[PDB]
Amino acid sequence: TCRYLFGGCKTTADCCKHLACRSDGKYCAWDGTF
Repeated sequence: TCRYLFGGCKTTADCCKHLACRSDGKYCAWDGTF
């Protein structure tokens, strides 16, 4: 269970396997890909 880009998050572990909860607005956003 996770969220996607701009997903209201409080931590990086709160997003999916690609997003990154950035502290700049507590939002999950992925960066590039693997």
